Amino acid sequence: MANVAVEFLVENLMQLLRDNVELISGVKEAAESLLQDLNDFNAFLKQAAKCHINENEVLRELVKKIRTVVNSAEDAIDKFVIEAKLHKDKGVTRVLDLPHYKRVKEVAGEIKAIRNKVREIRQTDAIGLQALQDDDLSARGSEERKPPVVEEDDVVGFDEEADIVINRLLGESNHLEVVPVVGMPGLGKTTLANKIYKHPKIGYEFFTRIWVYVSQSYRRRELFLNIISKFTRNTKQYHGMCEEDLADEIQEFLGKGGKYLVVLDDVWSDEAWERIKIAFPNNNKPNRVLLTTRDSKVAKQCNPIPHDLKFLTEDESWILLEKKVFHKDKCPPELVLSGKSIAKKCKGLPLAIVVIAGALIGKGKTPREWKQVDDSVSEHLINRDHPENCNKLVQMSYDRLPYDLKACFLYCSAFPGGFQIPAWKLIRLWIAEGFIQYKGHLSLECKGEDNLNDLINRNLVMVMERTSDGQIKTCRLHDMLHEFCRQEAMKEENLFQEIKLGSEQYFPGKRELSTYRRLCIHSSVLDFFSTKPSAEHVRSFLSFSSKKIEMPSADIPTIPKGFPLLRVLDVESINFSRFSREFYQLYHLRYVAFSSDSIKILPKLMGELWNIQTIIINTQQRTLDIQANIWNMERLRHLHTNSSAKLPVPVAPKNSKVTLVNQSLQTLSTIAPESCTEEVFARTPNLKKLGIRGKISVLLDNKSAASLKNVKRLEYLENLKLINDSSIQTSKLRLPPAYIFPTKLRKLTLLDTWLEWKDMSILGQLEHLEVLKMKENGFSGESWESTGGFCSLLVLWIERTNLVSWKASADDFPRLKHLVLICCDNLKEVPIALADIRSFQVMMLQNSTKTAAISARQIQAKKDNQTQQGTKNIAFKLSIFPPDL
Amino acid sequence: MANVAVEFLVENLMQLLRDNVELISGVKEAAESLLQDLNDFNAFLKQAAKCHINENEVLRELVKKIRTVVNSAEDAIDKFVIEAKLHKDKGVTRVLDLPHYKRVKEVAGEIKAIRNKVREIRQTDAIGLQALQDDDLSARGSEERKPPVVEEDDVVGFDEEADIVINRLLGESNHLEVVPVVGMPGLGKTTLANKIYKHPKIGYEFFTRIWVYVSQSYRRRELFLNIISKFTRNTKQYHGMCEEDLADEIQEFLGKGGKYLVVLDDVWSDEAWERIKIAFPNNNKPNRVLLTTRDSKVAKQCNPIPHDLKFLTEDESWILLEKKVFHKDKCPPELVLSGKSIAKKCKGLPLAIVVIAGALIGKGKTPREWKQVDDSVSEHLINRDHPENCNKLVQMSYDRLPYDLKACFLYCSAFPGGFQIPAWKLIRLWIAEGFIQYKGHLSLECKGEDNLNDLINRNLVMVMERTSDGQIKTCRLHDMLHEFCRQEAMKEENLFQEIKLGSEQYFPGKRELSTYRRLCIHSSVLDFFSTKPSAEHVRSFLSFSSKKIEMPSADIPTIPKGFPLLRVLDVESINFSRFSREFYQLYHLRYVAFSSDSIKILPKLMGELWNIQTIIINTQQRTLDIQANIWNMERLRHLHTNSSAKLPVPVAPKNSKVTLVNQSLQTLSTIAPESCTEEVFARTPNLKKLGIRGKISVLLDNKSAASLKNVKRLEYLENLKLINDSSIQTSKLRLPPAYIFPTKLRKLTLLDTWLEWKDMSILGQLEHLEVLKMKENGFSGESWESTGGFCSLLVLWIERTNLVSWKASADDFPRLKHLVLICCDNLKEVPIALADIRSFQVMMLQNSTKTAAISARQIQAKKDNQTQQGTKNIAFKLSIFPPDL
Ligand SMILES: O=P(O)(O)O[C@H]1[C@@H](OP(=O)(O)O)[C@@H](OP(=O)(O)O)[C@@H](OP(=O)(O)O)[C@@H](OP(=O)(O)O)[C@@H]1OP(=O)(O)O
Ligand SMILES: O=P(O)(O)O[C@H]1[C@H](OP(=O)(O)O)[C@@H](OP(=O)(O)O)[C@H](OP(=O)(O)O)[C@@H](OP(=O)(O)O)[C@H]1OP(=O)(O)O
Ligand SMILES: Nc1ncnc2c1ncn2[C@@H]1O[C@H](COP(=O)(O)OP(=O)(O)O)[C@@H](O)[C@H]1O
Ligand SMILES: Nc1ncnc2c1ncn2[C@@H]1O[C@H](COP(=O)(O)OP(=O)(O)O)[C@@H](O)[C@H]1O
Repeated sequence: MANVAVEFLVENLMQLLRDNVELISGVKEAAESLLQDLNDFNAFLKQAAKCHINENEVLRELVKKIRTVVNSAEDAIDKFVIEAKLHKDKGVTRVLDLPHYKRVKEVAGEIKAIRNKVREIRQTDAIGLQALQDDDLSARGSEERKPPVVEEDDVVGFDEEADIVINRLLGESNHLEVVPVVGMPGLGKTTLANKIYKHPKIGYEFFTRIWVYVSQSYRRRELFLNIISKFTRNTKQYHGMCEEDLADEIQEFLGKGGKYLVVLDDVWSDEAWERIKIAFPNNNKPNRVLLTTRDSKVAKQCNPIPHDLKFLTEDESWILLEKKVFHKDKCPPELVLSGKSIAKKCKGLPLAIVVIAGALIGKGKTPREWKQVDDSVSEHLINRDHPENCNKLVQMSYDRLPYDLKACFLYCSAFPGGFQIPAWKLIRLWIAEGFIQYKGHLSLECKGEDNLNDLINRNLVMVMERTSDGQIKTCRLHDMLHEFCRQEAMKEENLFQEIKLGSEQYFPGKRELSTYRRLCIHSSVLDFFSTKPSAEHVRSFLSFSSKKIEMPSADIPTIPKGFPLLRVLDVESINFSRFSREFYQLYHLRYVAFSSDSIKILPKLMGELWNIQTIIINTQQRTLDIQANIWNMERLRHLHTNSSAKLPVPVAPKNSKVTLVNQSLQTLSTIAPESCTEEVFARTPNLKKLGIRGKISVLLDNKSAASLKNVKRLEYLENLKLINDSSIQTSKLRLPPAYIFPTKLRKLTLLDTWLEWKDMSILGQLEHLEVLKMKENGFSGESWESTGGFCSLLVLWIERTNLVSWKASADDFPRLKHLVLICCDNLKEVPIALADIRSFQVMMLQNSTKTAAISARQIQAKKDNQTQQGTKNIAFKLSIFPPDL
Repeated sequence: MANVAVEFLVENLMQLLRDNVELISGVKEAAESLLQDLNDFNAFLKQAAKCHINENEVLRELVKKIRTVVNSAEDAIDKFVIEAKLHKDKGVTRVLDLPHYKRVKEVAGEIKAIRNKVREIRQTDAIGLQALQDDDLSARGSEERKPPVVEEDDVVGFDEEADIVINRLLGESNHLEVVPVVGMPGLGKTTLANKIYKHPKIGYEFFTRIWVYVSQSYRRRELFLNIISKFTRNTKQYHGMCEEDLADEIQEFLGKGGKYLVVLDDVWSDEAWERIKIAFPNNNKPNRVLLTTRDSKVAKQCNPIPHDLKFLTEDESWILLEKKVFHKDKCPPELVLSGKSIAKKCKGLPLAIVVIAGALIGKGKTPREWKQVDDSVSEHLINRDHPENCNKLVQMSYDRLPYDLKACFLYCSAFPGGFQIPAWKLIRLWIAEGFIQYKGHLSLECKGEDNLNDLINRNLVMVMERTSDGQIKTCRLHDMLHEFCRQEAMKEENLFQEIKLGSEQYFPGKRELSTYRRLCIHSSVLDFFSTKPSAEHVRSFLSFSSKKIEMPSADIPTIPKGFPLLRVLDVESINFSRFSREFYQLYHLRYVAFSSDSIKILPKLMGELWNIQTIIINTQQRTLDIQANIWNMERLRHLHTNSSAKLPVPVAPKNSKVTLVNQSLQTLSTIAPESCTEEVFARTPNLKKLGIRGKISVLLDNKSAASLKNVKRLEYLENLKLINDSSIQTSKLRLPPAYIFPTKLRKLTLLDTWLEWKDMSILGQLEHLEVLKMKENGFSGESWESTGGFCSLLVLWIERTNLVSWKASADDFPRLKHLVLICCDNLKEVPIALADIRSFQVMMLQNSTKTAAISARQIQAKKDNQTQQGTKNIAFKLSIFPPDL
C-alpha cells in the first residue's frame, strides 16, 4: 500500500530535519515543502482507501504516480544526505564550498525539480478530493485482540486415517518398509503424520524417532548432518566428511538404537526417495519409515500401495468451522445456517474452511457479514480441482486485513520456501523496514509480537516451535499461502523481487535491476556477486541460506559499491574476513547482520553510522573487543553477540553539557563481566535483557566489582543469564542476597557456575521469576531440600548435574506447570509431593535413572485418579526418556 | 596405452628400490618379482601391439587383465610407500612396532596377492605371446622427424571468399552490418577469417581491428575485458566496473580511434548474437563485424544474407593434399594417382584432406601405403552429411601414432575444448606424468618438444602463436578432434574423466569416483569440493576454469585427505591462502602448479617431499622467501615463478660426504639478486634458463657481492632475463666484460635496467646471442651508434625506450631477421643500412614517430628493389600498427 512508503518517507524527513540541521541546511525550504505535501498525500490516500478504488478507474488512475513522484523524492533526498555527509568528511572550511557544493546542489537541483513536481500533482489531487470524501464504508471502531493460547490441538474426524496408518505399520518382521500418503495440498497429510509421530503407541513401539522435513528444495547432505546431530553433540567434525561415509555413519548410529521410525515430509520426486533411503539400514528388524506426499507417481514407485487421504465430511466441516471461529464457546443459533452453508461451500477442505474461519473472525459475528461471506464463497469455489480456487478464497480473506498486516504478510513471504522463520529476527526486520509505526504506549517489540499473534489467529501463518515460556519461537507459511503472497508482492506492489536462477538464464542487466527496491537471493550468491552488479535504488538485501559461504578476498567491495543506498543488510549466512572503507561509507544502514571467523575488533569507524538500530555478529574467538562509541549511536536498540563482548569505557562530553544516556536500548546479548560496572548500567535505564559471558567469578567476588550488586540499578530488567567460560573450579561461588536483584526478573539462566544447592533459597525468595534454567552443571551437589519461596515459578529446568537426593513438600511449588529433568543420571527419585499440585501438567525426564521413571509413572497414576475424582483438573501428560520406562 | 602404465610402474619401482631400501625393505622380494613380471609383460604387450589390436577381441582380452593387475600393483605399491613413510613419521624406535606393523604386514599381504595375480597370469600362459610371436606386422626402423618449419601460410581456394568479404566492407558506410560466415564443421571458415583479417586493405580500411572468439560456453564479461585490455595498458579500473559499463567503455574506446573491424568466431546460438551485438553501437561510422558460425539459423538472425562458405574444388583439394603431405616439395609422379583418388574422396572438406595427409606422412611415402590409405578412405567416406566421417578419419590417423605419441596426442583433450594450451605446460606435464620416459641421450624437455613438433607435423595439433625465435608458444586442438579425443579417453581407455554437471545432474558418488584415475573438472570446483568427495585411486587432477577462484579456509584440506596418492595437481586457476599439513604427506606428488596472493613463505615442510619435478607459483607478494631445502630434492627439475625468490643458503652437512649438487635442475626463473652466490650456481651444473628480478644494481656493482661475475660459472646457461623492480634511478649501471657471460647464452631480456647504449658493444661481442629483448627503457639514452658484434643475433625487440638518434651500418647485423619497435615516440629514423640485410625478414612498428615509419617505408622499397633485381632475397614484410604513421 502506498500509505506505508508515504509514512516512512515523512517520518525519515522529519527525523532528519529535527535531528541534523547541518546536512539538510542548503535545502531547508524544500524539505519543509515536501513535508507538508507528503502529509497531504497521506491524508488523500487514506480517504481513497475508505472507498473501493478497484470499483472506479479514475481512483485507480489517481493512485498511480502518487508512488513514483514519492519514490523520486526519496531518492534525491538520500543522495543529497550521503553527499553532504561526505562533504563533512571533506572538512571544507571554506565559506563558499563552490567545488562539489555544486554537486550536492546538483542533487539539490533535482530536489528542487522534485519539489516543483510535488507542488504540481498536489494541485490536481486537490481536484477530486471533495468528490472522494462524499463516499465511505466500514465506519467502525478498533477492538482489542488476544494472545493465541493453544486451542483445538485435537484433529476433527481424522482418527480413521491415524488408526489405519498405525495399523499398517509393523506387518512383516525384518523388513524396511515405507508408508506413502497422498492427497491434494491443504488436506492435512502433515497434520495426520504429526498425530501419528505423537501417538503414545508409536513412542512405545520404536525407541528412536526422528522428524525430518524434505521439500523440493531439500538438500541431501545438510539433512544427513542434522540427523547425525540427533544422536551426538557436534557436527563440525562431519562438515569435513563425504555424504556416502556420512550415510554410513547415520546407518551405524540408527542401527545401534534398536528399532527406528523416521518421518520424511512432502517428498516431490522419486529420485529424492531413492537418494535419501541409503542412510536407513535394512538390518532385518521391524523398522517403519513414514513419507507423505502430493504426487501419485512417487508414492506408487516407493511402494505399490499408497494410502490416499480423505476429505472432511459435511458434519466434520461444520464442527471445524465452529471450533475455529468460536474457539471454546459455542455458536449462537442465528448464524448456524450461514455457517453450515459455508461449510458445505468448502467441500470439506480443511485449508479452505480454516482460512474462511479466519475471514469470519476478521469480519465479525453479525448476520450481514455471514450472508455476504456465504455469497462470496458460493461465487469463488465453482470449481474443485483448480488450486486457484484456494487462491481466490485466501484473497477474499486477505482483503479485510489492515494495510499494516498486509505489508507484514507479504514481507513474511520473502523467506525461502521451507525456511523456518526465527521470530525475533522477523520482528526486528519488520521494525527496521518501517512497517510498524509508533501508536500508543507499547514498546515496538510488543506491538510486533501482537501483530504476529494476530496473523497466527486468522490461520494465515502456522506456528512450528514454541518456547519454555509458552511464547512463539519459529513460524512459517503454508505452500499455497507462500505462492499467493509471492506472486502478489512481485507482480502488483513491487514490494521486492527475487533473483533465483533457473537453468540457461542470466542475472538481469543494469537496466532491469534499476527498477528494484529489494532483493532476495537464496541460491548461488557468489555467482551473482562475481558479475559486479550495480543498482543505485536497492534499499534492502536479504540472503537466507542454509550453509555458510566464504567471501573471496577480491570480492568484498562489491556490496558497498554496488548498492550505496542500503538500509537492511542480512547476510548472516555469508562469512566475512574483513570490511572495506565503502562499508563505513554506508550512512543509511539501519539493520546490519553478518558472520565472521577471524574478527576480534569492531573498528571505530563503524560508530560513524549514525542510524544503526540493530547489530548481530558471529565470531569464533571467545572475546570480541568493541571500539566503536556505542554511546555515540543515539538510536541503537540491540547489540547481539555470541562471544563475550568488551564494551568501550564510557566518558561524558567535556565541553558539552549533554549527557550520553540512551533511552532506547533494550539488549546487550553477551557482555564481558569486566564491563558490568556502575557507569555501563547508568547509561541503559530501560534495559530489559542482559547477558554476561566470561568468568562469572569476577562478578561474584566482592573485590573487583560488586557486579551482581551493580545489577540492582536496572529497574525494568526482566531476563538475565550468567554464562561461565572458565572450565576450572578455582573456588566456590556464592550468590548475593535476594534484595540485590531487580523486582521484575522473570527468567534466569546459569551454566557452569557450579553453585551449591543450599543457595536455592535465595532464588526461592525472588517473587516474579517464572522460569529457571540451569544447564551444564550449574548447581553442584548431592543433597537439595526445598525450603519454599518459588511462588510463581512456572517451569523448572535441570540439566547435567550430579544431584542425588531431592526432598520437598507440595507447598514448595504452588504454580508449577512444567518440569524438565535432562541428563540427570545420578538422581534417585523425585519427591511424590509434586503429585499434589493441581497445575502440574507436563513433565519430562531425559537420560535419567529408571527409579525416577517408576516414581514418575506413580505420579501420573496419582494425577489420573485425581482427575477421575471429579476435580476440574487440566489434563495430564507425562514424558520419560527410556523407551522401556 | 597400457604399455605406458606398465613402463611408468617399472620405472618408479626401480627408482624406489634404488633410492630407499627402507621403503621397500619389508616387501622387497615381492616388489622385485613384480618388477621382473612387469618387464616381461611389457615385452608381451609390445608383441601384442605388433599384431592388430582394434580388429581382435580375444587378443585385447589377453593383454586386458594385465592392465588391471598393473593398476592394482600401482595402488598397493603407493599404499606401502605412504605407510612406510608414516612409520618413519611416527619415529618408533621399537624393534617390534606392535601397533600398525600388523596393518603394514597386511598391506604386504595385499602386495603378495597382487604378485600372485601376476604370477597367475603368467601361469595361464608362460608368456602368452607365442601366437603373437608367430605373426609380426609393420616391421621397420625409426628415422628422423624434421624440425618444425612454418609452411603453407597460403590458403588454397579461399581467396575469392576473401575478396567477396573485403567487398562486403565499404558496402554502406555510417552503418553497422554483420557479415555472417556459415559452414559445415572442418570446412575452413575460421581460416578464411584469419586470412581476410590479415589482408592489407582490412588493416588500412580500419585503424582499429579486433579478433574475438565466441566459444559455445563464452562469458560476455571476460570477452569485453579482453577487448578493452587490447587498447589500454592499465586495467585496475575495468576489473571493478560492470559489463554494461564495460561495453559502454568499449564503445568509447572504439570511438576514440574512429572506425573499427571486429571478428566473432564460431557463433553457435542466436542469443550469443543478441547479447554481443550491444557492444557495437555504431557511431554513425563504417563499422563491420565478421561472424563465423557453423549453424545457419543464428546466421539468418544476424543478417538475412549470410556469406556461404563453399566447399573446395577437386583441384584445390589435391593441391592441398600434396602440399600438406609433401610440404614445399611437390607430389612424386607415381603417387599422383593415389593422391588424386584420396583427394577426390575427401569431398572438399579441407580437414579430411589435412588429416589424411598426416596419416600418409606418418605411414610413409610408398605406393603400397598410399593405396592402403586410399582404399580405407573410400571405405569410410560413403556418406556426406554425418560429421562422424571426421571421427572415422581421425581414428584411422590415430591408430598409426607411436604408442608414446598416441598417449601424447590423447590427454590433450584433458584441456577443455577451445583452450589455448601453453606448450611448456604440456611438456612438463607429460614429463611428470611418466608419459615421456628416458630413451637415449636427449633431455626430457627436448624430447617433449620433439614429440610436440612431431604431432603438429601430423596436423592433429594446431598452433596459435610462435615467437621471434619462431618456437611454438600455444597450441589447441580442433573442435572435432577435441571431441574425438574426449570420447576416446573417457570411454575406451579410461585416461581421465570430466565431471561436467548439468542443472539436474549431481556430482558422482564416492563409488563412481573409486574407479577414476584422473579427474578433470571445468565447472565449479568450489561446489565439487563443497560435497567433500573422496577417492584413493586418483592420481591426476585438472581444472582449467576461465577465471581465478578462491578456496574457502574450511575447504583447504579437501584435496589432500580425499586424494592421498596425488601426482599431478593442475590447479593454476585456483587460489590458495594457505596449506593444511596434509599437503605435506603427499609423497606421490610430481607436479605442483598453484596461485596465491598472500603466500610469503614456502614452509620448510614443503622440502619433506621428494617426488616433485615442477614447482610453479604466481604470487602478488613482491618477495617470496623459499624456506624449503630444495637442494635435497634431486628430482626437482623446475622451480618456475614470477617473484624475486630468495633461496636458502646452500650448507653442506657437517657429517656427510654427499655433495648437494642437484643434477636434474634446469631453470630458476626469477630468483632474488641477494640469492646469487657462488654456491647456488655451484650446486647446479646443468642450469639452462636463468632470470633475475629485484635490485639488479646489487648484481652489477663490484663492491656488491659479485653475482653477475659468478653467473659465468653456468657453462650450460642459454636464457638470461634481468628485471629491476626499483622504479628509482639512484645511480647509473654498467655491464661487466663480455667474457664474464656464459658461452652458450642465446636469448636475453632486459627490463627496467636503464643501461647506457655505450654498453651495447659488450652485448655485441656475445658470440651465440640469438634473441635480445630490451624493455622498460632497458637502455637509457638518446643517441645510439651500433658498433657491431651481433653476428649470431636474429631478432631485436625495442619497447619503451627514449632513444633519439640511431646510426648503424649493414655490417653490424649480417644475420638478423626481425626488427620491431614498440612505443618509440622519441625515435626519429631507422638506419637505412639495415635494408641491405638479406636475412631481414619481417618488420613491425608500433606507436612510433611517423618519421620512423617513412624511413621504414624507404627500407621496404629498398628491399623490394633488391628482390626485384633477381636477387634470391627472402620476401620482406612490413607492418605498422597505426597505418596513419
Ligand atoms: O623465457 P623468457 O625469456 O622469459 O620469454 C618468455 C616468452 O618470450 P619468448 O617468445 O622470447 O620465448 C613469452 O613470449 P613474449 O610475450 O615475450 O612474446 C612471454 O610471454 P608473456 O609476455 O605473454 O607472459 C614470457 O612471459 P612470462 O615470464 O610471464 O612467462 C617470457 O617473456 P617475458 O616474461 O619477458 O615477457
Ligand atoms: O526457548 P527460549 O524461550 O527461546 O529460551 C532460550 C533463549 O531464548 P530467549 O532468551 O530469547 O528467550 C536463547 O536465546 P538466544 O541465546 O539465541 O538469544 C537460546 O539460546 P541459548 O542456549 O544460548 O540460551 C535458547 O536456545 P537453546 O538452549 O536450544 O540453544 C532458548 O531455549 P531453547 O532451548 O528452548 O531454544
Ligand atoms: N483434520 C483437520 N481438522 C482441522 N484442521 C486441519 C485438519 N487437517 C489439516 N488442518 C489444517 O490444515 C493446515 C495444515 O496443513 P496441511 O494440510 O497439513 O498441509 P499438507 O496437507 O499440504 O502437508 C492447518 O491450518 C490445519 O489447521
Ligand atoms: N588450405 C586450406 N583450405 C581450406 N581450409 C583450410 C585450409 N587450411 C586450413 N583450413 C581450415 O582450417 C581448419 C584446420 O586447419 P589446418 O588443417 O590445421 O591448417 P592450418 O594450420 O592452416 O589451419 C579446418 O577448419 C580447415 O577447413
